[PDB]
Amino acid sequence: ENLYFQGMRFVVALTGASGQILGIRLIEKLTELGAEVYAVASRAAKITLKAETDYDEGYVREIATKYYDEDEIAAPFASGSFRHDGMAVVPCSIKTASSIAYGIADNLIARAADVTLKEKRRLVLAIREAPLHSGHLKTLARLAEMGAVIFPPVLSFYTRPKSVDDLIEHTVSRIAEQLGVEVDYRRWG
Amino acid sequence: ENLYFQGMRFVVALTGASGQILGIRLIEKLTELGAEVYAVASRAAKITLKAETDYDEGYVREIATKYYDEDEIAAPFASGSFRHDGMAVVPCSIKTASSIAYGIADNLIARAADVTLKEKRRLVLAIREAPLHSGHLKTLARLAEMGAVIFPPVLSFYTRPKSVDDLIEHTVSRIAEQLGVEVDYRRWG
Amino acid sequence: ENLYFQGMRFVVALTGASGQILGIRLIEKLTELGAEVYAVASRAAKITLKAETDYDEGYVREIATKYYDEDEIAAPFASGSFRHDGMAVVPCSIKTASSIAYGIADNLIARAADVTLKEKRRLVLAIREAPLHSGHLKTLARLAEMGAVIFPPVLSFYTRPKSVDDLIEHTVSRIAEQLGVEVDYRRWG
Amino acid sequence: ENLYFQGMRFVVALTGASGQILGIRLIEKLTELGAEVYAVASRAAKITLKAETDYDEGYVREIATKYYDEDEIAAPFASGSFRHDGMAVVPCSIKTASSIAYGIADNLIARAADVTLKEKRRLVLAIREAPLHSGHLKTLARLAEMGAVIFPPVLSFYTRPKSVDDLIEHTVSRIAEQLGVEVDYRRWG
Amino acid sequence: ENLYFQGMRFVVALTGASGQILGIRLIEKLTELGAEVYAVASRAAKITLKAETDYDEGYVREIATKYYDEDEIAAPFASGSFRHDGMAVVPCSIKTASSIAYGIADNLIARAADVTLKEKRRLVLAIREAPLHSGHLKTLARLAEMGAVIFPPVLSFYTRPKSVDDLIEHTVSRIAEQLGVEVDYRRWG
Amino acid sequence: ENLYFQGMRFVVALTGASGQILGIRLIEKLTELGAEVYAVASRAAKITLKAETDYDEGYVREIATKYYDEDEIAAPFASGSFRHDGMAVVPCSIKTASSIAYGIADNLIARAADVTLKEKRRLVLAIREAPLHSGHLKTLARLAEMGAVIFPPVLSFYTRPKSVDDLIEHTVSRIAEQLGVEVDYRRWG
Amino acid sequence: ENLYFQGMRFVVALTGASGQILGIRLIEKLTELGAEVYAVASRAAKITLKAETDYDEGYVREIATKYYDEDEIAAPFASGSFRHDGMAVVPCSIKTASSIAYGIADNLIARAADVTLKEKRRLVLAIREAPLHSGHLKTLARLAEMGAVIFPPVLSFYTRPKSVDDLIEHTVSRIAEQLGVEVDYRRWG
Amino acid sequence: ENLYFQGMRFVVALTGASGQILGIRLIEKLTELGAEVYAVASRAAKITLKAETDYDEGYVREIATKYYDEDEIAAPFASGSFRHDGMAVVPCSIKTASSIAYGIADNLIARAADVTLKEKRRLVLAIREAPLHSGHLKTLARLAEMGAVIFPPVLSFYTRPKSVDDLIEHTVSRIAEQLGVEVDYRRWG
Amino acid sequence: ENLYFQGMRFVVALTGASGQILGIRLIEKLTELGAEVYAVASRAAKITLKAETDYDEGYVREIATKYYDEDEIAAPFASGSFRHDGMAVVPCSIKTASSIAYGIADNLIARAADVTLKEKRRLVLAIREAPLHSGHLKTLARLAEMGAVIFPPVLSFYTRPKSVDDLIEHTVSRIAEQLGVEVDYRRWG
Ligand SMILES: Cc1cc2nc3c(=O)[nH]c(=O)nc-3n(C[C@H](O)[C@H](O)[C@H](O)COP(=O)(O)O)c2cc1C
Ligand SMILES: Cc1cc2nc3c(=O)[nH]c(=O)nc-3n(C[C@H](O)[C@H](O)[C@H](O)COP(=O)(O)O)c2cc1C
Ligand SMILES: Cc1cc2nc3c(=O)[nH]c(=O)nc-3n(C[C@H](O)[C@H](O)[C@H](O)COP(=O)(O)O)c2cc1C
Ligand SMILES: Cc1cc2nc3c(=O)[nH]c(=O)nc-3n(C[C@H](O)[C@H](O)[C@H](O)COP(=O)(O)O)c2cc1C
Ligand SMILES: Cc1cc2nc3c(=O)[nH]c(=O)nc-3n(C[C@H](O)[C@H](O)[C@H](O)COP(=O)(O)O)c2cc1C
Ligand SMILES: Cc1cc2nc3c(=O)[nH]c(=O)nc-3n(C[C@H](O)[C@H](O)[C@H](O)COP(=O)(O)O)c2cc1C
Ligand SMILES: Cc1cc2nc3c(=O)[nH]c(=O)nc-3n(C[C@H](O)[C@H](O)[C@H](O)COP(=O)(O)O)c2cc1C
Ligand SMILES: Cc1cc2nc3c(=O)[nH]c(=O)nc-3n(C[C@H](O)[C@H](O)[C@H](O)COP(=O)(O)O)c2cc1C
Ligand SMILES: Cc1cc2nc3c(=O)[nH]c(=O)nc-3n(C[C@H](O)[C@H](O)[C@H](O)COP(=O)(O)O)c2cc1C
Repeated sequence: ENLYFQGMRFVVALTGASGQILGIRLIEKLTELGAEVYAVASRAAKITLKAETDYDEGYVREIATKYYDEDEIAAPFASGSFRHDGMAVVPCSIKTASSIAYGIADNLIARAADVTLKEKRRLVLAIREAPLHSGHLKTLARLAEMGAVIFPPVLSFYTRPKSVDDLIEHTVSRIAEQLGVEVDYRRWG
Repeated sequence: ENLYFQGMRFVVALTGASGQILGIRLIEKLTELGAEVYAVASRAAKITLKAETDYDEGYVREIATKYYDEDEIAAPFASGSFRHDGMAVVPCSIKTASSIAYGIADNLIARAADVTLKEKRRLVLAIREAPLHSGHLKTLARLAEMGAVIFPPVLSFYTRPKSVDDLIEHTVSRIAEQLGVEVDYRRWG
Repeated sequence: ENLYFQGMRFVVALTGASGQILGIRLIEKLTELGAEVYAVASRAAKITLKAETDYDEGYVREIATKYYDEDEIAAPFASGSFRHDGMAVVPCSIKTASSIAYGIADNLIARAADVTLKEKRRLVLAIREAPLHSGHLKTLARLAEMGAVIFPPVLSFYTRPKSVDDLIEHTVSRIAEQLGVEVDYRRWG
Repeated sequence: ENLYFQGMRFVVALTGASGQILGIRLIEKLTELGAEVYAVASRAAKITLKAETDYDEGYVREIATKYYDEDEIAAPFASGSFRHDGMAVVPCSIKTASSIAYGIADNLIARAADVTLKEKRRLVLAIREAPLHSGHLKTLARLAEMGAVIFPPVLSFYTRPKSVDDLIEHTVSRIAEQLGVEVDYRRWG
Repeated sequence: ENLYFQGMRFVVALTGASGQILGIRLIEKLTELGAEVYAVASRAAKITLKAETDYDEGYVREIATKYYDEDEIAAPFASGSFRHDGMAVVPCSIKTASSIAYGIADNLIARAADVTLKEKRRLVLAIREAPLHSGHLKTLARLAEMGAVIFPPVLSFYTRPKSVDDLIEHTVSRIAEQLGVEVDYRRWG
Repeated sequence: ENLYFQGMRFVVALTGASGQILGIRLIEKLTELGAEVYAVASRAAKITLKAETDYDEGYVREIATKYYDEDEIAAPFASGSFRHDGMAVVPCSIKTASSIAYGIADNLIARAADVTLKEKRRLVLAIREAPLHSGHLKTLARLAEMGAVIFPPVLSFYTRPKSVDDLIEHTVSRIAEQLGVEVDYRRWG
Repeated sequence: ENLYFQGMRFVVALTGASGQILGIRLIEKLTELGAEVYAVASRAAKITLKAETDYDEGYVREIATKYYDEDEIAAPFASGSFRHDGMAVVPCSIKTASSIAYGIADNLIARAADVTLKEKRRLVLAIREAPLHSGHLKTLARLAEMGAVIFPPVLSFYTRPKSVDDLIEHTVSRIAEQLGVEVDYRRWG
Repeated sequence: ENLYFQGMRFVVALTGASGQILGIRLIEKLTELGAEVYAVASRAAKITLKAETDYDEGYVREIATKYYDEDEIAAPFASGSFRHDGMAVVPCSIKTASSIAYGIADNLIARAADVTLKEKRRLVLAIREAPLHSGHLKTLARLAEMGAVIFPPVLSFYTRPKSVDDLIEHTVSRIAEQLGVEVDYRRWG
Repeated sequence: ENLYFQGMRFVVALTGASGQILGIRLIEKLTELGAEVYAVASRAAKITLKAETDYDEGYVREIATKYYDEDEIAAPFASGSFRHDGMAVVPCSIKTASSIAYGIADNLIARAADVTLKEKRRLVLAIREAPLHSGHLKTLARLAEMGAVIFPPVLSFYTRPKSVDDLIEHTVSRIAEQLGVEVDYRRWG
């Protein structure tokens, strides 16, 4: 659609929080619109996928432009000299959000996110946990100060959703807008 | 069920964030289990109810034990000497979360929440906004330091939800647990 | 007495905290001593007056030099170019203290207090709440840093009070001293 | 009444702030309701008692379950291994509040309060001073962060008090509620 | 004894700090008193056990109600919806204390502790290191702000210990009291 | 041994925390190795010595090179112009740690420690308390920022201790190493 | 001279820092100019006077308008209701500066200074210590935020001093100017 | 040269940042001068060595006095009781710098560095990343507060370098000076 | 005396604060004891020398080992690779203290001091100003955190000084001790 003309490419990482379908649908949306997606899924994300979905273990690799596991710490986007247009961690665990906040860049996901931030590229973190305690909130404040977009994947009813897929589509569209993507979807305005 | 034997009573306030159904279902759940619910809905919550639901304007007053509008600043739970077992603001707007954080206690909802906090009673805030920027996060950190439970009403898939109502039931059950209620529902453990 | 020779004039505002009699008696004291008092009472202060006293709704307007309601946001002392010798908010609610602290200057009382502070004139806040939680205390610290006098209207027994009016007289005299007024009363020294 | 069935026991300490009668009446109230009270009065509290009351120097020892002077630094509740249900310092001087805040635990009162806090037992401080300056407020914020209840013994008029004893009864009842005591008294609700 | 009547269950985790015997004895104590103990031992804790004790590698699994290794990140208490009465990390390394403080929830121990904290359940950390430098102290302050009990397992002589086992019994009893357990042992009061 | 050749001299102070034997054994160790020890014991330390040991009240004075009581505020090491090689407070109460942190230098122990710090000499504080709450931790952070060594006297099992004296020897040796003393003892390396 | 016409009265306290002559000369200067001086000397100040001067122990009492010892905690200026024009602590120890900063108001000097500050009267602290470490500096910053004048009694040579008394006269004159006194002395302008 | 006479021994760790040659040359320099070097290389450092050099995988083990892999968490210098003269992490990744800062001491390198810091031994971190964002800078500030030397391995031209090896020699010499080594090299003075 | 055997060399800088004689006497003392002194005097220090002394404009250059003016920004000790044993700024103006604190290293004095600090060499700042306001105190706190010794050149009377030169000798001796110099002088101990 409107992402191949400028030839966009995004990093999308899935981590071990509930909501694997959100990252899968975001990858599907971005590639449909003509962007390249470099995808990574952590070991805990693969465990969560099995726990809460019926997706095949290879589906993310199949729909991505290029696929990396989390120990591929020499992947191209582990260096700031590799150009890309934004990274999303969807869904984002506390563990990965915190690893990014504090620089515990011990796998490809945290390192790629740190590289995204240091180069002042867009980073969107769909951080799923509730409640959030004071330590979580201090971590999210630090991430916001570092430039990350903090996007709790909250329930939203103002678009009159009728199915689970309706909720997923709204949240995925909203996350895509944080990457600079001008997605078409049902807005309040 | 297990809330009339100790004769629990809770304050539940609805504010002008998306997710009116979450507060309505929480009231329905708490009263079914035998607790008294003193309910309040802000003017913006009434506007949101009309925008995103088909509920009658009088439904919350009908299902509550006692109902107050937001300008009833002399309601019983506006004083710390009135005993109750916890307050939930569901859904909670940034405006009401921030008013509580900083003491702008200019209506019954913010005052009742401030009274809840100063008496070290339980306060649960189902704060719905995304993204959250650094000012939001500093406000939520302040609320957490004041003792509030910060509960973004996030999408949750580990209970294999099949309908919108499934998601609402999970989130409402989880919020109820933050009030000390031992609700029966589908848990990960 | 000793306030007309220099022709003092003070702003006294009553807000919706318990202790309306403290502000009424402060106005009575300041005018007896020959100062002009520009008075304002909030809507919640009028409600509290009815709840806890037998005072007529017009008494404050009757005893003041000039009277304003809280929506008179163009009153003379809403601008820093109007000269006066100090403002007291007695009693002061958390809502009004916090509105001043954080600049939510949405009525005449909060704006007049902000104007008092920015011009480095004396502002005394008789803040009545107990307990005070950590958010309250951070707000009061901010007000103190901005230059306000923080005067919780505490019980005081060292003057051997024999009636409620004895306690009111001590506290009102002490608040008056924070305005620079050399009131005559029973001191420890 | 409702404190012997669970066999409650509280520590009540009186310090050298005005309002000795508040601590005396709190001890009287707690023992009437069937709790044990372990009482301590500082040397400055004994001086204040003589200055502002006609109480005998031995009255607190007479009404307490067990009495300690402030240099009894080996009293049972100086160790966290001694069980009790809460401590109140009523009235609480700036000196004792600050000693607790900063760990200057140089007498039984400050040590017992520090032990109360480190064991996450309830501590209520009826801190009497006005004005409070920025150093006081930073100290009270620290105490609140450590878990203490900060209860300035403010004038309260919403129960229509007709005598000094009416004010004392309200404030003492409210302080008792901060210890978890379900006292019977005239409430706003 | 007094923990089966309410059917208590606790999480006890052992990490790679010196003092493995403290966690083993805590498990033994809690189960003797009739509580269920869900135990976890990290890989470094197993190494320390071999270095400083003669315990069999399977003893903790034998005495626990249910046993998990640290990579069992889908254990029941990894979700806040699983009910339990408190978690203790005994002994607690700097690595695990810090992982909890900052949200590096990369194994079952840190995740279970984070879940304990976000649900405002009791968490006791028997943090063993000396000296503690300024970074350690900032971490422990953050944990305390998040609600954890910070229990350095210090030498204690006021119970006149005559053997190493006497010291272990005192410290284990004191840690148990931080879980709300009313253990019987030799107290100063 | 290796402390008389450079003619070392240390200040060792005992305060009213449990673990008097730790300070006694540290004095014995330092003098055996040929250093001079200027010792001080607070009044609360003398009370603790009687409570938890069978030591004579004069033993510390007997084993020290020179002995001072805590009110000897003009002792030589109360001035920075007196040269010495380090001070240890063993055991160190919260009261004395906090007095040093905040400058409440009201006896010889706190003043000597403040003089040690301002001259950038070594100060080691064997701070014994558990739990430590957030106020304690903020105090210890301040002390660490001022340059003090923070040494909670924790249980240590990696040297396979078989008696209480084994634990004391390890902890005393470790504290001695913080003074720059190259003590001979059983190390992990 | 120019202090009796408005009938000034000051509190001057001497504490146990070197420079007793500075406080003695300040008292002499203020009374010569016609002000009343209420003087207090701590026990450590009396010890320092004997150590570094030949002054009689009764001289300060002789030259003061009224004299108090430090345990006269009921002196008139221990209450904010007693009027005076400023307090100076000259010389000021770290112990007394810190006691004021943190509210350890355990003698007349610290309490009178706290009362001076809470009433927004002038307080000048001639704080003598060198070096000042980071804890000292944080304390002095807190005092400055509370409104105190921080006056290290530094050597000054721009008035070409020829004797010790010349230095004392300059420093005492400069301290007097911080009390609002328009002393006549040799200025740079 | 001048490091065997006092028999120095250093820990040198290589982590997965660019600049493996800097750590290799530092080891070569320290051993040439007669010090013992205990070396450790992380898994990511071994990957970087292969990516950017032609060094054999066994070279670091060959030139070191003793060699450890990063999972040897029981190596001698993992305990503070093992004596050494300083540790350098050269080059130092953000991941390892941050792990040290925040106490995520999950391998030998981070633990050895934490042990170095808690014993107030010298730690030099040759932290290589650019840009550094605000989270990195807050981490480096924390490390500096903990006592670490923060040494970005910057280009330096004032010694007129003519080859890459000239730059390496300057930077390695400068890092060696931070360990207290008096290396001979071309200085500006 | 005891500074040539190890061949000490110090940087001594004079800035435009009163007390030029303190720096002159420090240079004289250090060279008498056999150290080399590299001296620098700012333009404002030369102006102050003329204003308050009769010293020739060339005296500092005459007594120094090597002399530099403040614009000699390429002097040897402007680089960290030049070895020296400590720097003193005596007397130190607010301008130069603040320039060092905040890195405004725009002349040789501020740069040499910054180089001293970054190499963790000793820096002593004889900061002369009174009063010190909150901005000064925040600056001095920052300098202390950076490792500088903060030495206000305060009047000291405990050595019974009889002349101005007696005071200078005490203060200069004390400053010399902060450089690690074991000067012989009249001490309290
Ligand atoms: C079924 C399941 C669901 C989980 N959901 C969350 C979650 O929603 N949020 C979270 O912070 N952690 C969650 N966790 C725990 C994380 O998976 C765990 O912290 C893991 O170490 C994260 O690692 P990663 O960020 O590298 O994928 C979940 C674990 C499981 C087994
Ligand atoms: C349809 C609709 C949906 C809204 N949803 C949110 C929301 O989800 N979160 C939020 O902070 N504000 C939301 N707002 C804006 C708030 O209603 C607005 O800030 C209002 O002043 C809140 O007032 P209240 O907290 O007193 O109800 C919404 C407004 C409308 C009209
Ligand atoms: C009878 C009554 C007494 C009240 N007392 C207090 C009080 O003492 N302190 C307080 O913060 N709020 C008190 N409130 C709540 C305030 O009136 C409420 O926050 C209001 O919005 C304050 O608005 P105002 O500051 O503009 O007058 C009271 C309310 C009522 C009805
Ligand atoms: C008559 C009298 C009343 C006092 N009232 C107060 C007070 O209300 N608040 C306060 O902080 N100090 C007050 N003080 C001063 C304290 O008694 C003084 O700070 C004392 O050291 C407190 O010690 P304590 O806390 O150990 O009892 C009063 C003193 C006197 C003589
Ligand atoms: C014998 C031995 C004893 C140890 N003792 C401690 C200790 O007391 N405190 C600490 O923080 N680390 C200690 N460590 C290091 C930790 O085991 C190391 O940081 C490890 O990564 C902790 O991981 P864990 O918390 O997941 O068990 C010790 C290591 C060994 C081999
Ligand atoms: C038997 C006994 C043991 C004590 N143990 C401790 C302790 O371990 N830690 C502590 O902070 N205070 C302890 N205290 C309380 C202190 O002794 C008390 O705070 C005292 O004022 C400390 O004063 P000092 O530091 O001047 O010796 C103990 C008191 C007693 C009677
Ligand atoms: C001769 C002598 C001189 C002293 N000089 C100082 C000093 O200059 N600054 C300081 O902080 N303490 C000094 N002290 C220590 C204080 O006197 C000690 O901290 C005392 O407790 C202060 O108590 P005060 O403030 O109540 O007088 C000195 C002590 C002595 C014996
Ligand atoms: C070729 C290569 C070069 C790297 N360079 C750096 C670097 O210069 N700085 C950095 O922080 N991370 C760098 N990384 C990423 C780290 O290796 C990664 O964060 C790793 O987890 C660090 O682990 P370690 O500190 O345990 O060695 C690099 C990775 C690769 C593959
Ligand atoms: C006679 C005289 C004395 C001065 N004394 C001081 C002083 O004691 N403290 C201070 O901060 N500034 C003092 N100043 C002002 C400084 O000289 C001025 O801030 C100057 O810019 C400092 O520059 P420098 O640090 O590079 O020498 C004095 C100025 C003059 C003319």
